[PDB]
Amino acid sequence: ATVNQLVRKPRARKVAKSNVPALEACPQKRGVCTRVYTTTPKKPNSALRKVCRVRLTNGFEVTSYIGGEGHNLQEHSVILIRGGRVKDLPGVRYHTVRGALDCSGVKDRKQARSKYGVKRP
Amino acid sequence: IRTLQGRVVSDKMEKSIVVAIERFVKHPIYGKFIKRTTKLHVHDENNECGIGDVVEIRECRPLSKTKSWTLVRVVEKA
Amino acid sequence: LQEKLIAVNRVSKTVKGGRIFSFTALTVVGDGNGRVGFGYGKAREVPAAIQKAMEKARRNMINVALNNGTLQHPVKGVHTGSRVFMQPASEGTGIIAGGAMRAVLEVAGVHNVLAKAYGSTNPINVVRATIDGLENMNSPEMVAAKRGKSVEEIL
Amino acid sequence: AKEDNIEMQGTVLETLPNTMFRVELENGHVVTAHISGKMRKNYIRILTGDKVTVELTPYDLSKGRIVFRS
Amino acid sequence: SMQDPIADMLTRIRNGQAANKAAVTMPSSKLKVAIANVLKEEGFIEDFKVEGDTKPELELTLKYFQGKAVVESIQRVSRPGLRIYKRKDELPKVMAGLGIAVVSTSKGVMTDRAARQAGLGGEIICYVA
Amino acid sequence: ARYLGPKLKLSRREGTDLFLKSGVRAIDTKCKIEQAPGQHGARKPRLSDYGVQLREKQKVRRIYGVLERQFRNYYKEAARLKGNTGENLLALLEGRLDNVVYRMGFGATRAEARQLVSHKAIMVNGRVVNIASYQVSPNDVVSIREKAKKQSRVKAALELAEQREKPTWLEVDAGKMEGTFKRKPERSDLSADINEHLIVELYSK
RNA sequence: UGACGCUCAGGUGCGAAAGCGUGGGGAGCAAACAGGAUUAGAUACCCUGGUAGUCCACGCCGUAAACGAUGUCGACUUGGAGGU
RNA sequence: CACCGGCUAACUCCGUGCCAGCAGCCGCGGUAAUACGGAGGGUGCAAGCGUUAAUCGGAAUUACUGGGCGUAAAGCGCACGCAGGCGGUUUGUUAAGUCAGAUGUGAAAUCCCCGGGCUCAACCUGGGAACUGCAUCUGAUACUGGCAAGCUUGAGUCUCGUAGAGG
RNA sequence: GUAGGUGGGGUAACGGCUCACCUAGGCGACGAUCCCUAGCUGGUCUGAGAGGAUGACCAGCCACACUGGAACUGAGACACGGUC
Ligand SMILES: NC(=O)OC[C@@H](O)C[C@H](NC(=O)[C@H]1NCCC[C@H]1O)C(=O)N[C@@H](Cc1c[nH]cn1)C(=O)N[C@H](C(=O)O)[C@H](O)c1c[nH]c(Cl)n1
Ligand SMILES: [K+]
Ligand SMILES: [K+]
Ligand SMILES: [K+]
Ligand SMILES: [K+]
Ligand SMILES: [K+]
Ligand SMILES: [K+]
Ligand SMILES: [K+]
Ligand SMILES: [K+]
Ligand SMILES: [K+]
Ligand SMILES: [K+]
Ligand SMILES: [K+]
Ligand SMILES: [Mg+2]
Ligand SMILES: [Mg+2]
Ligand SMILES: [Mg+2]
Ligand SMILES: [Mg+2]
Ligand SMILES: [Mg+2]
Ligand SMILES: [Mg+2]
Ligand SMILES: [Mg+2]
Ligand SMILES: [Mg+2]
Ligand SMILES: [Mg+2]
Ligand SMILES: [Mg+2]
Ligand SMILES: [Mg+2]
Ligand SMILES: [Mg+2]
Ligand SMILES: [Mg+2]
Ligand SMILES: [Mg+2]
Ligand SMILES: [Mg+2]
Ligand SMILES: [Mg+2]
Ligand SMILES: [Mg+2]
Ligand SMILES: [Mg+2]
Ligand SMILES: [Mg+2]
Ligand SMILES: [Mg+2]
Ligand SMILES: [Mg+2]
Ligand SMILES: [Mg+2]
Ligand SMILES: [Mg+2]
Ligand SMILES: [Mg+2]
Ligand SMILES: [Mg+2]
Repeated sequence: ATVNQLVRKPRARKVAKSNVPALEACPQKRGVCTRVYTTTPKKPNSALRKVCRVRLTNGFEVTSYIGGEGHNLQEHSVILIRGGRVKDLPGVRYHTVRGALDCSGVKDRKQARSKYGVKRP
Repeated sequence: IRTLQGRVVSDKMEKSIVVAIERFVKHPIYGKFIKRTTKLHVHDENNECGIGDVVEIRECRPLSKTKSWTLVRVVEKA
Repeated sequence: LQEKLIAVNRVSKTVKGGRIFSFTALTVVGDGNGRVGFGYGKAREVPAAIQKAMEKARRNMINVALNNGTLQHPVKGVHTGSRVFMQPASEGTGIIAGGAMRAVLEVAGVHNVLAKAYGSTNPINVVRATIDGLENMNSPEMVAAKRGKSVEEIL
Repeated sequence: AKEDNIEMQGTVLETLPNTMFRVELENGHVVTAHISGKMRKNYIRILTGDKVTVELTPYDLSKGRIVFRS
Repeated sequence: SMQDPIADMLTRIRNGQAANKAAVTMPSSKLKVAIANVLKEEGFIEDFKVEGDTKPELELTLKYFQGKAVVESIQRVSRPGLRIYKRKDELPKVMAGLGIAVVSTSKGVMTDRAARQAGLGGEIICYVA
Repeated sequence: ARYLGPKLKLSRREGTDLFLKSGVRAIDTKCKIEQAPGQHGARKPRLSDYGVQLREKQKVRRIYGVLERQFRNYYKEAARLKGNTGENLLALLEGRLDNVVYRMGFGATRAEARQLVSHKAIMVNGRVVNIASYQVSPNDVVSIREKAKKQSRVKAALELAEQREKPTWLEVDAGKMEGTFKRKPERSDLSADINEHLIVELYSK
């Protein structure tokens, strides 16, 4: 681009969107579980991964990953979601926070307890 | 004392002219010297100035909605 | 001489049987007082690849005019897609360089430098660009020589 | 230490893309099952009509893993 | 069309040095001669001469040192599409003051060093190194 | 806010005597200094350039007894101060009262010196200072309080410091139990084992 | 003659073939289509026919791998062999 | 408190067997998993430590500094041409751009420097520096612009002739 | 009332501020008008710098006071804890 072309039309910066739009620049959002189910991951991996469809306070219906071994969530459970993509699940851009609101901590966890909402034994 | 020099671009108003004051400013980002134009409505009591004339003007009190500049002299006739 | 391994890469050629794997080795060597050279060795094993690189590096050493453990002036080096920039620094700055450039500058005996690597940061091409940078650098004395002046008149 | 599965027999009612299957189980519920990794690795083919063991989860009774074909 | 005679002169020096030419010749001008005088006295060229009257022509005798060309680099800085001016305090040092910048001041064309000591800024014509 | 764990584990990980014991007894007699701590410590893996930088930083921190936040602040100050950042960093650390108290030979270790300071037993220019990180300046007189002059550990610590290489930038009096921080130590006065430029590079990441 | 120049957003025009409108023309060729084959099928390739179209006038369309996949103008920088 | 496959400082055993699960990316898990879960050991931080969100950085990945366009994304199908950008050479003149000096202003705080005060530090504070700017006045006149007069090398006109599936 | 003029009125004060009459202007690709978003600044965060992002606290300026109008009193308001 010539100097004179930049004067006529400056360098336009790219408008980089959020990877986590349903949070609306909040560190967490509360929501109600509309469905709680399992989903098979993308090709290279295999599992039945625990997920829930969550209706957030701001009205965004999103899918959230339920980390850790075992969970107590059902339809109409009230949960807190954070940001966090799960690579091998299409569309899963949010994690459920364990040990917050209706979502229990993981049973018998001893390492990374703070990530799974588990009190010190 | 304080005057601008510019060129008459209209004379169609009674006792009033539009005067274009050309400025040569370095562009803030790119550094190229650009031509910028300030247009001023100017009071011309006698209706002496025609289009194309170069005129010296000075700032005065408000004379109309848009006029706050008055003719000092015609520098060059067109 | 100081010697430094930069990168070891496993490369592969397909044959009718399958794939013949082999190892490459980018090394640099220098006295830590202006002299530096790089070598690139290939072998079926890593230790042989290194030793080949070291031997090539020892015989392909350039000269650089350093100004008390730093550069004479800002220098730009290019090779392939690698574009490097280096400039002199004050004492105690340290080597502010990235990866391959640091190895070169370390063994060459540049203690204080500010560097950046633009474009491709492929170690092979970065090392060349760096050494291309340092060889094209000019002392006051050689600038004075070509211009037919004293050091005082130039500076 | 992991939670336990529910094994159940069923017939493959149709094959789907990429080793996915509808399987009508003993209890009469149709689950969308997928092939196990061990069966994929060892190349055990599954077809419409084949009798399959299906590991189900209590977290989802519309999904399963085919672990055996008889 | 021809819109930068100075860039042209610099290109002739640059191209001439790359082709190991003994001399380069071009249409003369007062400004070209002024720059030529700076190049000569700093010792980037050997000599210069103007010949002609109606259509004068500037010849420059290029220097070589141990085979290699003395003009390592020569860059047009201020140009018609983007003029560059500098105050005395922001005059550029080329190659940490091993090169020169040719500066048009109100006391004539000179090096950035001479412009600093005179205490003048001006238009940055070219870098030479 | 202090490291209260085993000392020789730290020395073993750095692979050098960090002087965290009194030095009445040799470090090899109390631990396997050559061997890194733990199960997989007999192994000596090849350490990365980052790992060399880190282990240099952690060596200096562990000698003086400074946690990361406070050490990072010492670095920022050294970068700010004019002259060589690396030399400035080591000067600041040497300035610390706990260090100065140790180098004069009032505490047997820097941890014993830190306790003396913390327990209001040290005066700088006649005034009680109980801050280990207090920067001592040239011509300051560090002293033991009259209550703390009877402490048997202080008598013992002086005898140990007689064995060690005497700081030229200090001037202690054993009978008085006071010393003058004459000047700031030069880079030459400190030990050559420290490669401070690695710390400068580490923080320049 | 005496700098009258270079480039050019917007603008304006030109712009293969197919195509469109109106009126002519229509040998050969030939989308569609009709029949004959081939084949597992053959909505094709192959065969025999064959309409639009291809041609002309006037108007419209404004696109092509509209390619040197290389914007226009000016200056400078070793050679060799050809063509016109 | 987090972490210990690589990036990235820190490795073993047992359990599990592409399951359960991990994951920022690359990836790990299909029986001897330093990557999952637990344990021992280790590393990093420490009254905090992680996670998430958000901004800049790294990103020369909108490139003024500082990028590209034959084939990677990128030359309008081609021309003419208004606005606009740019303008061969000489003299004089002007002093708009530009340069120099000075004056006024650019609140304090903040940032930075040298000090001072709270036991230290954060913090508070004295003085300075800085506020890269704007305006005015006085100068400079090489370069760019204006104006005036030129010049012929750019660009055109004329004379004569030539080739061509140009229309 | 749009732009200017003239005259009258109006204001603490200049002024289409308002009115009558006259003239037909005024603004706009140097982006008017329209739509969306937004209090501005000193600064703050980031960055080697140039930039980018930002404007919470502190300080300067502005605007608002349930919503929409309006004035009154007063040196000052079209008035957070005044009036209609
Ligand atoms: N029909 C079906 O579903 O499958 C059968 C198909 O695979 C036959 C095969 N066809 C071809 O290659 C085509 N090539 C293009 C021209 C037409 C045709 O020929 C073929 O082998 N042909 C023979 C002739 C033939 C047709 N049916 C039975 N036999 C043939 O001579 N093919 C030639 C070749 O393969 O080089 C060539 O294509 C050709 C010459 N003349 C004709 Cl006709 N075809
Ligand atoms: K996998
Ligand atoms: K420093
Ligand atoms: K034009
Ligand atoms: K026909
Ligand atoms: K650029
Ligand atoms: K001039
Ligand atoms: K009005
Ligand atoms: K009026
Ligand atoms: K700002
Ligand atoms: K309101
Ligand atoms: K009053
Ligand atoms: Mg106004
Ligand atoms: Mg703390
Ligand atoms: Mg053109
Ligand atoms: Mg046609
Ligand atoms: Mg027709
Ligand atoms: Mg036919
Ligand atoms: Mg046919
Ligand atoms: Mg196209
Ligand atoms: Mg194209
Ligand atoms: Mg195992
Ligand atoms: Mg950037
Ligand atoms: Mg690019
Ligand atoms: Mg392609
Ligand atoms: Mg392409
Ligand atoms: Mg083209
Ligand atoms: Mg000119
Ligand atoms: Mg001026
Ligand atoms: Mg201020
Ligand atoms: Mg002139
Ligand atoms: Mg708002
Ligand atoms: Mg940057
Ligand atoms: Mg009043
Ligand atoms: Mg108000
Ligand atoms: Mg009130
Ligand atoms: Mg109230």
